[PDB]
Amino acid sequence: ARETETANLETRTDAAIERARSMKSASETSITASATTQVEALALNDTATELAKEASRPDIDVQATAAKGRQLAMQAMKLLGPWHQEAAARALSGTDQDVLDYLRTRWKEANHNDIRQQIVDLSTQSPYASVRTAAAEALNGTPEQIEAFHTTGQYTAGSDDMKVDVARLANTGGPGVSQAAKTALADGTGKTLATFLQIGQYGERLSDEKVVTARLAETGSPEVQAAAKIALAGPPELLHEFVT
Amino acid sequence: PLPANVRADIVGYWETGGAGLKAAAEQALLGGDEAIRKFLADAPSIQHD
Amino acid sequence: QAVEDFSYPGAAKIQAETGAILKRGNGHMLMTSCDGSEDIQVMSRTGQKDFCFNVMAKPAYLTLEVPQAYGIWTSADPVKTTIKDTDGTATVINAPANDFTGYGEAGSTGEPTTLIELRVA
Amino acid sequence: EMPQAVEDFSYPGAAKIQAETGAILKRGNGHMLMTSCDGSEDIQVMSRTGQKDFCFNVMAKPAYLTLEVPQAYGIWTSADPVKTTIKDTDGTATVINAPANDFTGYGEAGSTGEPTTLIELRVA
Repeated sequence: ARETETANLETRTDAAIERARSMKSASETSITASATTQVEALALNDTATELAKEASRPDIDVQATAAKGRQLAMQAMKLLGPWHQEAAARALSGTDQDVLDYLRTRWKEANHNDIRQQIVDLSTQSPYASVRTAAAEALNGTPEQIEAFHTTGQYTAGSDDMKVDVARLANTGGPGVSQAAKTALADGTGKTLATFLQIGQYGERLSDEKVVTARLAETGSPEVQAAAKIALAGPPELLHEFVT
Repeated sequence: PLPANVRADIVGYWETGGAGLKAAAEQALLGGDEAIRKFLADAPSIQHD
Repeated sequence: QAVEDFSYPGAAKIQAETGAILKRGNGHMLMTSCDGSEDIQVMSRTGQKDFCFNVMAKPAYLTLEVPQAYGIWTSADPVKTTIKDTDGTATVINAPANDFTGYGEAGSTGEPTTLIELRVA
Repeated sequence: EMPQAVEDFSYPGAAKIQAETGAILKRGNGHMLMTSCDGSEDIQVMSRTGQKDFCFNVMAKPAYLTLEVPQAYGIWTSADPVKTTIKDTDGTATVINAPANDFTGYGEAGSTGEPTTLIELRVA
């Protein structure tokens, strides 16, 4: 009876490992594709900057610029958000002089509108009261103040709250999280603290979780065993759920 | 001659049409008046495809 | 009179400048800057955010007060810290050498506690 | 001036690997290669350092490669027994014999809890 139970457990587990194997690979593929798209979008903004300089350059050429500008607009409607999609469509539907104008000014306006967009988002979405309030104030100031908050002000405003959150993680998470939290805390830069709390700590818990699962996989009871091995074989989502 | 808003109508097709009409729309939108005339001439057949 | 009363020298100016206040100690702990000379470092959400102390000799202590404290850094020595809650109850936290620990706000209770006494082993 | 075309058994590209994955390699008999983990897994090593993990492929048996991987905690095997040498923080080395087609751990996630280092990976 005991041999039968063992044989049946091993058979089911092996099948689960192969399925878990497949899911992990599928997840990685989607992640890579997403990252690729973001890179192209960033590259597009750099291209736009160079085109904006040429068009307004006093000695302009002959529609040559508009041709490049139309290509820029076409890409904008695929890689960038609504602010650029609208500006791009309007430029593309017009004449060379409108593409002239698009490159010179509203490209920049579309970026500005997006930044103001997230200042608005911060005023209600941010976990930090100091950031929500300060964002609301920045929103009603000058264009320079709106962008300034996005670039540095939000990291300063929430600095006091972030330090507390990092300090908490330092004294409760596992070796990975604790190690990283202490580094971020010791530095003290608002951007450093934000990076850790926003994404850094998540990479660290996965590390801590794998160690816990790895142990159970070897020294735990039979069914626990099997479950732990499957969790290691599959996506991060399975690892997290298993440990919890 | 082309309609004053011919490019705007083509962008419309680009946004909502199928792969064929969309790709054809890009050529008209990126090129000049000749590219537009070619698109319009074929568009009735491209939508069918 | 040139008599030592064990009252922290310059405490009046510190209250005005850093926001921290100091009372009595055995004279072997000094408040200084945090710039490559760090020894015992205290972090709060009030005053000028943080400040460091230097140990001259052991044992040593200084009954300084720092409202809304949330954490401490230690180095080359264990540190015995007394904090107090908003209900007047005090507790003691023993911090290990060369490590970081938290208080109420960044501790297990989430309470906005006050630093009452900082003691050097 | 051109270098001599002599085989010194030093792992090719080891300098670039240290920069990219964080792992370092030295000498072996040339029948083990470092590769990607993408459906081609053979011997897999997991650690909490560098780029988290990486895979090796066996070209022929017997084979060995004296690679070094700090803070290792787990190994996967496939279609072969694996002999692994690890070392503690006190300089003492020990050998763990892992079964084929299974998963085992090291100190950190093993019986001792020690943050051991991978010293030698050997193919039966």
